[PDB]
Amino acid sequence: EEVELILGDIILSLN
Amino acid sequence: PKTFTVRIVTMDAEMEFNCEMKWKGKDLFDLVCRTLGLRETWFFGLQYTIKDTVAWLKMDKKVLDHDVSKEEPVTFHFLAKFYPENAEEELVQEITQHLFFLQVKKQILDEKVYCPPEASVLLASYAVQAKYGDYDPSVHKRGFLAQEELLPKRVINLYQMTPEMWEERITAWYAEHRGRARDEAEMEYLKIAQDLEMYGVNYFTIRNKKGTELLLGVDALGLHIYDPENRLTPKISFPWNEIRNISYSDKEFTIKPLDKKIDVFKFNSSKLRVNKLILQLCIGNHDLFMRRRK
Repeated sequence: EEVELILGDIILSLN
Repeated sequence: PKTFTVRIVTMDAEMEFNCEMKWKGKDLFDLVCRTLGLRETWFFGLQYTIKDTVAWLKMDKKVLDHDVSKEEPVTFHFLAKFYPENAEEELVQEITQHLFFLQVKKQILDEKVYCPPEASVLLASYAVQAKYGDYDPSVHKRGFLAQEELLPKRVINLYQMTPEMWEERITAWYAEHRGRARDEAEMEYLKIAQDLEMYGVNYFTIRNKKGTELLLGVDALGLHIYDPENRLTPKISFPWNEIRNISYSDKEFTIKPLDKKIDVFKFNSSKLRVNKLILQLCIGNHDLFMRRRK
């Protein structure tokens, strides 16, 4: 039910 | 002066607070929500417009660090930033339903959300039922809705009728709503409105890698690609549970589907202020999406 925003320029990992 | 005055505008009313000089977004927001009796806070945000692009108060940044017009009083609008997939099940509190009702009604009246003529009349009737209580020909005589903003200009102009021809239509439906309280009438409005095609959709002008101008649609269900001339039906959809990731760099977005055989979709968006709003909306709608199903 969660997300993780990350620099490299950003990547949005969706689960 | 240990505080500055903040003016909060809801669809219902305006009120004022003393914001501490070093209060962050969450501080002001939590105060506005307690005051309203609103516990379903995930739907809402505090909004202000600068250079015609909408911005939302970031929870963990100081209110005065935001580039909001600081001409007293500092003003924000309390508005739904997210919409539920089903209003009748997710909007528990009456205050939540009522705020949603007013924001959506405004959208339909200002023609930001398309509405067909017959549903527009039915929508108006529940709004009338919500405002006046039960119909009473003694109290509500012919012309009692003459000064009321009930229908979108489009529907009015579509088939030229006098206000008293529209009053008859809205009144006829109105009479059959007898027995429905405000909260009931307002939820019936939402149940119709939420099945409208443009409901809950955030639109943004984009371009594909070939330079074709397009509309990015962000809503409770996922990401969507529209033709600029057709906001009703998206040509491509990416449901939230079918996206592996969303990447961003130098005004280029890259949507990576979960299906490893589906090619990525790239697009361009020129404004940095809009790109972070898009990313925000993505994170939020995805979170609410996955929670309804956890």
